[PDB]
Amino acid sequence: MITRGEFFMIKEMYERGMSISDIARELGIDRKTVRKYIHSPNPPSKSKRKQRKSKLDPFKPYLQKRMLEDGVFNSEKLFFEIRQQGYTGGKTILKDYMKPFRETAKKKYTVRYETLPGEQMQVDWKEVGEVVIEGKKVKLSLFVATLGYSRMKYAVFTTSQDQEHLMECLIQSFKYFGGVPKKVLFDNMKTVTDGREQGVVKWNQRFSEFASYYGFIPKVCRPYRAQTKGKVERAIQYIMDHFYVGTAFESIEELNFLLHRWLDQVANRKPNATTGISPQERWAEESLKPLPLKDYDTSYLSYRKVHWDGSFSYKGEQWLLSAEYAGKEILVKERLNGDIRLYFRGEEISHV
Amino acid sequence: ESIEELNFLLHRWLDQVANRKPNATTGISPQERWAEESLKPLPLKDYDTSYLSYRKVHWDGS
Ligand SMILES: [Mg+2]
Repeated sequence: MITRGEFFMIKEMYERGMSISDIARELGIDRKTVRKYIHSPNPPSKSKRKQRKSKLDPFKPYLQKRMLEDGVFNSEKLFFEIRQQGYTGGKTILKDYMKPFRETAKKKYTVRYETLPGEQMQVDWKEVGEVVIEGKKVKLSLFVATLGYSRMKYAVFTTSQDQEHLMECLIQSFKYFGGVPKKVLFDNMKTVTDGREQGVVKWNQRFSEFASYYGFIPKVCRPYRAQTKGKVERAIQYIMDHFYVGTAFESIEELNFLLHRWLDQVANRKPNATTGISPQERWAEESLKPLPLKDYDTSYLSYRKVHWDGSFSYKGEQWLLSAEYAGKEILVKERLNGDIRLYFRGEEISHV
Repeated sequence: ESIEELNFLLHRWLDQVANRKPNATTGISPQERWAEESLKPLPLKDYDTSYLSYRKVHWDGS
């Protein structure tokens, strides 16, 4: 088992012409050993041995059954049990054998990553809570979109977290940043996925079409791990401890106006604590893909029938349609702003 | 402008016309008295002249 260096030295000194016996004398090795190593391929310094029997082998299946069906992980309890069965050794071997079965405590070290310019964006929601806006109880939610390289922040308040609202907020973010990223990171929302099909993710077909339309590649971090999108979560903490702490409002339009003004004043103006530069300069450094001229229409699409007289009803509303549109089927495109339009076989109805 | 160069020329001036400037009363350059003074040998090594300050490392390794 002469080590790498010893074997190299033996072979080299032997090939140099030095006599073998005095080589052995110099290196303090037996002459037979040195001579055998002369005609050897490479330094031998490794011995392979397979596993061997231990004391806790007969009890091992029983302990494994205890762990995997009774959920017992108390080394003292298992030791006391098996001691009656016949075991006589200490607990160290038991702990060593049982350690792999134990759950892996979550780490505390946190890797840091710096995405390339115009290469990544992050999105998330924040359930603000229930408020009485204009005498109406609604569930307010905050949508936050954080750029990855410039740390920009766009935000907007909404009353619902429907796929339509998500897509519209993404449109607003893309317009705000003057382009679309090459990658957009969400969490595992059903408006973007439909579960992990054996490790792989199954994208919602409509959302996949939307992404292919705007060209941005979706990504999802992982189940029950929000660290991977720390930028946007920390931006949420920033906004909810700086803007929505004492600000008072009565209309969501007013709140959104105040939020945009606040962002453009301080949030996207104050230099970041890590990049140490105003986010707008980095934004100017960003290179996002151009937006399409026509935005992906995100509006509720329903089919309704006009009554005999010509009175058409949608939600708690009523219209008066010409007699030619009575008893037929029409399309009611409801934009998220409340602009309802009526269509009949492509044509647009001048609804009264 | 560099204060280091100013101190370099200061050291030259001290060696030239400050430590070799005889006093009117004594009439002898102070260097001779310094030579005859008792300057016990210094330990030949310098006690560390580096700021010592503790810092906690965040769980980010920072
Ligand atoms: Mg979320």
